[PDB]
Amino acid sequence: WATIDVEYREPAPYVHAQRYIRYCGIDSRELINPTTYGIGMTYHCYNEML
Amino acid sequence: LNDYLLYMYNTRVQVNYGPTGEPLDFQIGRNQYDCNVFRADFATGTGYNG
Amino acid sequence: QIILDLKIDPGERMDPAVRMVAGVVGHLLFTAGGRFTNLTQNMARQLDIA
Repeated sequence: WATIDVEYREPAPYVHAQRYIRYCGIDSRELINPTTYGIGMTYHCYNEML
Repeated sequence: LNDYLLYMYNTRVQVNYGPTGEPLDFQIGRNQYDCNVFRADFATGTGYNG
Repeated sequence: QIILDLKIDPGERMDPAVRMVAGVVGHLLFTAGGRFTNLTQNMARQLDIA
């Protein structure tokens, strides 16, 4: 709806595909702990639906 | 060290990423501490003893 | 002289109901006032979120 879902940064190892996919605005640079991760994280569509 | 710093099994804190894709190029904490000084540089030896 | 902190054992899931209850009873059981404290800052933030 309003989130940025593709992004561009410094070049990837393969020059023909330099896109990062971002569902729900989540950044994939960091590792996650599945037990307690999304405690206080929301995005626009989910909040509007609620 | 980058992977260890980004792994958060407790309450998450604010993080700001830098323009470059090099490791340890970000600022962390409520007091933004520059982590770029811990990357190795053999001409001056910033990240280690000495 | 002694302060508390929250922990989760490895391999156990997070039950919502106990979190919901703890967020209510912690504000009445503990002290984080202007003269002394019983909790760390992380515990206070987690209880506020709960």
